[PDB]
Amino acid sequence: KGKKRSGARPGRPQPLRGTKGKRKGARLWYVGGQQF
Amino acid sequence: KGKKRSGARPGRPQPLRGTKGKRKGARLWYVGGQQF
Amino acid sequence: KGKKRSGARPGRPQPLRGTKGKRKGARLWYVGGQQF
Amino acid sequence: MFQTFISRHNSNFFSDKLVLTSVTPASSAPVLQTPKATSSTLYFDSLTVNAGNGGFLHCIQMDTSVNAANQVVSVGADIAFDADPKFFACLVRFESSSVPTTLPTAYDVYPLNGRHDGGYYTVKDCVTIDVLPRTPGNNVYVGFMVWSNFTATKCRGLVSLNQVIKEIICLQPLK
Amino acid sequence: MFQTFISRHNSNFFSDKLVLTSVTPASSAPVLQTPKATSSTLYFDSLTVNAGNGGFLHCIQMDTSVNAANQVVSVGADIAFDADPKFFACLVRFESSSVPTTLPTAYDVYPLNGRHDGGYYTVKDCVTIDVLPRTPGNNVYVGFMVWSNFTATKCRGLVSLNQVIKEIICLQPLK
Amino acid sequence: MFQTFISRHNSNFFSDKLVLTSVTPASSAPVLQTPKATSSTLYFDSLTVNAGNGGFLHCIQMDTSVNAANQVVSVGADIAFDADPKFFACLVRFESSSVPTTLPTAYDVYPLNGRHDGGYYTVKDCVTIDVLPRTPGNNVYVGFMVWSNFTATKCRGLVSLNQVIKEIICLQPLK
Amino acid sequence: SNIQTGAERMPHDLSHLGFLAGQIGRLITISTTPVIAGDSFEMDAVGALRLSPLRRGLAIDSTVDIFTFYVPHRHVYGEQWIKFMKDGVNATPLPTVNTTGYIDHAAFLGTINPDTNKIPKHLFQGYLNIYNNYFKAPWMPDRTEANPNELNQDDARYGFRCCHLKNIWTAPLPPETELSRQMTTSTTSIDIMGLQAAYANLHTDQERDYFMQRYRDVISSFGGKTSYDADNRPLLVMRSNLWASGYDVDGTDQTSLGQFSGRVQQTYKHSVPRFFVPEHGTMFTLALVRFPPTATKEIQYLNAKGALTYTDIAGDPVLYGNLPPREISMKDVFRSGDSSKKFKIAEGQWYRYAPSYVSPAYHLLEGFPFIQEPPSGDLQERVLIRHHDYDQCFQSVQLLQWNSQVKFNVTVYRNLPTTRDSIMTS
Amino acid sequence: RYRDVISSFGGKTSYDADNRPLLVMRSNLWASGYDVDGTDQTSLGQFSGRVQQTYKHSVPRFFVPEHGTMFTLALVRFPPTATKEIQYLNAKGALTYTDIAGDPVLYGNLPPREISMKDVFRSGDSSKKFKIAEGQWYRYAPSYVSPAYHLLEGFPFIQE
DNA sequence: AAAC
DNA sequence: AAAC
DNA sequence: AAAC
DNA sequence: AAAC
Repeated sequence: KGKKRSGARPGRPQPLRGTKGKRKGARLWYVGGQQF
Repeated sequence: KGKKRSGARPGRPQPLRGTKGKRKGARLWYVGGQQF
Repeated sequence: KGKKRSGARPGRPQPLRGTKGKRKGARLWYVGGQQF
Repeated sequence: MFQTFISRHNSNFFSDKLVLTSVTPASSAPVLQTPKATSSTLYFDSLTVNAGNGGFLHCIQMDTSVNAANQVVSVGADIAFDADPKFFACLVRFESSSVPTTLPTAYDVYPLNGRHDGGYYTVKDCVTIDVLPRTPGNNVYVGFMVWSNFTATKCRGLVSLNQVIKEIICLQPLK
Repeated sequence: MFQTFISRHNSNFFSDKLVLTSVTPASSAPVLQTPKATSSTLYFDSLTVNAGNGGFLHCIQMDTSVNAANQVVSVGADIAFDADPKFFACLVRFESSSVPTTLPTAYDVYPLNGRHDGGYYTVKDCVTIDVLPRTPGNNVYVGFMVWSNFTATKCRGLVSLNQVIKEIICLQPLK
Repeated sequence: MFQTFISRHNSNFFSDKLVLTSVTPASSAPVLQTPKATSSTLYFDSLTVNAGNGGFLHCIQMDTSVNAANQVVSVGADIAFDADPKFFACLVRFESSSVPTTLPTAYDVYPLNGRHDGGYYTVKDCVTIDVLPRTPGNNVYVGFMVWSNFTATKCRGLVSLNQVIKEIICLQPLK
Repeated sequence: SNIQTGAERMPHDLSHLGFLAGQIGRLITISTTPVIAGDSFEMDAVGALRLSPLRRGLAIDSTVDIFTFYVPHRHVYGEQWIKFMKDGVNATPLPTVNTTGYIDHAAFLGTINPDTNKIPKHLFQGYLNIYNNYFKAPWMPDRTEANPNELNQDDARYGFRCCHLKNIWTAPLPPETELSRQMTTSTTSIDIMGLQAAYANLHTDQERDYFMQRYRDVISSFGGKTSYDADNRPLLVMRSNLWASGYDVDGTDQTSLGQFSGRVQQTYKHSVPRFFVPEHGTMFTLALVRFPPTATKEIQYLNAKGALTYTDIAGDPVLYGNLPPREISMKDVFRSGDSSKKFKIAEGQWYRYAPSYVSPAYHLLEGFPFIQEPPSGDLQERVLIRHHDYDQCFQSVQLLQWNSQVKFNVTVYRNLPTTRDSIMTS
Repeated sequence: RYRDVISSFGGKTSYDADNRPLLVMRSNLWASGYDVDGTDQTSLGQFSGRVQQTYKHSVPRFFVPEHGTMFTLALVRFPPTATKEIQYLNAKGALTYTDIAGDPVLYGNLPPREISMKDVFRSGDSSKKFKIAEGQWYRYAPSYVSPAYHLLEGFPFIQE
C-alpha cells in the first residue's frame, strides 16, 4: 500500500526518448531474418 | 512591539504552493471515512 | 583639484533606491508626534 | 495561411430583435431599445424612419466596476436605408442618472472608420472612451448614432456594441 | 517585401456548384444547399431571386468534436445582384436537431466587416462563435445570410465559410 | 478573439459643436473654428457651403514643448455633403505667428488614406509631420482640408485631429 | 452528565493564502486573525509584491511597509465588552457596524462585504484606532466615522490616505505653530520677573506643539511610561520595511524595439515573533506602498525666493539658533506653487535639506512615478498622498496600482477542545 | 464503512473481506513552471504562465497473488480558493458569547452547528445548510482574495 | 482560583 | 523626542 | 480515527 | 536466432 508521493522530480522536462522499458529479456519478433 | 523590516527576501518570486501552515496539529475534518 | 575619472562602475544599472544619503545625523522633522 | 486571431469587434453570442417599428429622428435622438449593460447586438429587418432632422442611436450601459478610467468600446454594424439619407455616423457618449429614452443635451462624439455607399453603411471599429461617470450619480452610455435631415424612409440591419472590460477566448489549434 | 502569411479566411481547396436555381426569400430563410460539416465554398453563376421579404443563406455544420466552446468561423464572399436590393448581410448561428432547409425561428446574428456597393457585396471576415449546441440534442449551424425586401432579380457569386478547428500550413520559403 | 489595442487615431474624450453655420470656400481657406492646442474633435450637423472655388479646414495648434522634430498627427472624420462636390481631401500644415482665420499663402499638403463615395467622406489616418516652427516666431497648425469648385450646398459630420505627443492608456484585461 | 470541562493548549494552524491589490498611499488590511485570551500567536508572511505594469523601464524603487497590530476588544467595545465577558453565556450579542451595498466597500478591512451589509464593529473600529494613532499627521483630527457606510468609495475600497515621506513641504511644522508671543506689559515698565515666567510658559506650549500633541508623549517627557491600555492604542507588534524592485522587459517587434517595460517582482517576508495575547482581540496586518515624494517642479528654496538677505545666505548660527519659525508659501519651493498656500519651516531648514532634481525634460513624460503639479490645497490635502498622482505611471489594469500574492503561515497555541471532543456528545 | 467499524474494535480486515481495490502506491506533487514575457507593441507588460512539471511515480515491486489489472490514475486539483468566502465571525450577524469567547467548556459540549452557505459566502444561498463543529471558525482560516480579483480571468479561483 |  |  |  |  501506497504512500509517499514524488513527482517533485526537479528538472526541465525532457522529450520522450524511447518506449522500451528499463530491463528487457528474451527476443519478441521473428520476421524471417534481420530487418533494420 | 514592531521593528526591523525584512521583505528584502532576495529571490525570484515563487508561485503560491499550498495554503497549509507550517506546523499542524490535530485532525479537523470528519466525513464518515477516508476521502482522497 | 580634480583628477581620476571612475564611472567605470562595472555593473547592470540598479533602480534608484532611496534619496537619503549615507550618513545621517540629527532629527529634521517635527510634526507633533510619531507619523509613519 | 495562419489564422488571424485578433479583431476590433467581438459581438456578443446572443443578438436581440428591435421591438420598435418607426423612429422619428430628432435632436433628442431617441434611444432605439432600453440599454443593456456591457455588450448587445440589435437587429431590425425593417425600421420606418419618419422625416426628421436629428438622429437615432443604439446604446449599451458602461459596466463601471473595474476602476479603469479608459476602456475600449467596439462597434459592429451593417445597415441599409431604402433611400440615401446622406447621413454622418459616429459613437456617442452620454451620461444619465436614469434609464435614457433620448439623447441628453450633453454628449460627446467620436468618428469611426466606416464606409458609406449610398444608403448602405458598414463599420467594425473600437474607440477608447472615459467610461466612468464624469458626474458622481450618473450612468455612462455609449452608442452608435446616425444623424441627418431624414425623409420618410425605411432601414434594415444590425448594430453591435461591446465594452472591452474582459477579453474573449477562442480555440487556437496550435496551443 | 515579405509575404503576408496571415489571413482572416482560408477557403477550402474544393468549391461546389449550387445545384438550385431560384430562391424566394423569406422569414424562414431557405438554406441554399444541404450543409457540409466544417468548411464549404459554394458558387453560383446565376441564381434567380424571387420577390420576397426575408433572406436566404449558405450554411456549414459546426464540427463539435473538440470540446472548445468558442471557435472562429470565417466567411469569404463576392456577390453581384442584377439590381440593388438594398439588403443587410450577416453571419447567422442556429441549431437544429435535423438537417435544416430553412432558418429556424431562433437564431443569432453577427455583423461582418464587408463592403456594399450598389448590388455588389464582398467580405473576408471571421467571428468567434459559441460552436457547441446550446441545447443537448442539436447540431449548430453557422451561415452567411442576405436579408431584404427582395424584388425578382438575379445574382452571381461565391460564398465560403470555414470553422477554424485546425490551422492550414503553407510553404514559408525562409524556414 | 483577442482585442485589437492599436489605433491610427485616438479622438479626444470631449468634442465641440461648430459654432459657425456657413462657409464660403476659398483659396484663403477659412479656418472653421479657432484652433485648440493638441487634439480637438469638431462636429456640425448642418453647415452651409456657399458656392466657392477653394477649400475650408479644421485646425489644431501643434504643442511645441517636446523638442522632437517629427511627430505623428492623426485625423478621424465622417462627412456627408447634400450634393457631391467632387472634392479632394488632405492634411494641411501651415504656420502663422497669430491665430489664423484663413489658410496662409504658404502651406504643405499630405494625402490621407480615406474613402470617397459620392458626397460621403470618411478617414482614420496619421501622418508624421515636422511639428516645430520652420520659422522662429510662428506657431505651426495642422488641419483637415476639403477643396473643390463648390456649389451652394450643405454638410454634416465630425472631424477629429490629434497630435501624438503622448500616448493614451486603456484597460488591457490580461495585464 | 459530566462534560468536557478542560482543554489542553496545542498548536492551531490558521495559515491561509492572501490575493491582494491596492493603490499607492492608502493603508489597507491584508490579514486579520481573531485571538483568544491566553493564546500565543506567531506568523510568517512570505509572498511577492508586484506593481501594475509600468509604461517605461524601472527608474525608482518604491518602499513597502507591512505592519501587525494587536487590538484588544475592550479597546473597541469598552464597558460593553467587560460586561459581555462577565455576563458570559447570556451576554447580549455584540454590536455590528454598517457597510454600503457593494462587494468592495469593506475591502479596506481586508474582507468581502457580507450580503446583509454589516460587519463586527471591532473590525471597523480597530482600523480607525490604528490609523488615528500611527498614520494621520499628529495635528490632523481623528477619523471618527460611526459606520463604514459613511466613507467614499476610494476610502472604503482602497484604505485611508497616508502621509508622504518627510520633506520640507511634506513635513512642515504643525499648522498652529506660533510665530510670536505677546506678554501684556504695562505702559512704562515691564516686570523682569513676569517676563521670565512668560518664557517658562511658552516653553511648555512649544513642546506640546512640536513633540507632545498626544498624551502618551507628554508623559514620556516626564520620564514616565504609559501602557497601551492607558490611552487605548493598538499595540504595534511587528513592522517590516522594504524596497520593491524587478527588471525591464525589452520589446522586440518592428515598432517597439528600443522600448522597455519595468517589471517589479519583489519577494518579501513579514515575521511576527511569538506573541502572548493577554485578552481576546484581533491581530490586524496592513500594507502601505509608497514612492519618495519627488515632484517634477520643486525648486531649492534659496533659488526661488527672491533677493538673498544675510539671514538667508550666511549660515550664521546665532541667527538660526534664535528666531521664530519662518512662514513660507508653496510658491517659494515650486514652479506653479500657490503663493496663497503657506507653511512654517525652521529657520535654516534650507541648509539641512536638499530636494531631488528632475530635469524639465521629464515634466509630463508618462511612466515615471513623479508628482506632476504641486499639490494644491490645505496643508492636510498636501501631506496626504493622492493615488491618482500616480495614474500616468502604469499600464491600466484591473488590479489597481500594486498586487501581492502571499502565504500567511500562522500558528496559534490556543486551548480549545479538539474538533471531535466538539462533535462527540460523550 | 464496514472496514472502519472493525478497525475500531482493534481488528483488521483484508481487502478481500470488503472487496476493495488495494492501493499499492501514491505520489503527490505540486506542478509549477515559468512565465513567458510578451514583447510586441501591444503585449509588452503582459505574461503567460507556463506550467511544466517533471514528476516520477514509482511503484516498488509487487507480488500479484491472483490474476487482475493494475490501474494507474491521475487527479489534478487546485486548493478551493473562492473569490467571495467570508470569515464566519465576520459574516453571521451580532456575535454572541458562544461565538466570540473561545470558551472551552462550551465548544467541548454542545451539538454540531447548522450553518448556511450565506454565513461564509457573499452570494451564498441561505437556503443551503451544512453542519459544522462548534468552534470550527477558531480552528480554520479561509484564504482572502481582494474584491479587485473577482471576475478577473486567468486565476484559478472559484467565481461564485 | 487545590483548574481539562 | 539629537532632551537640564 | 489527535481513541478508555 | 533467449538454439539439443
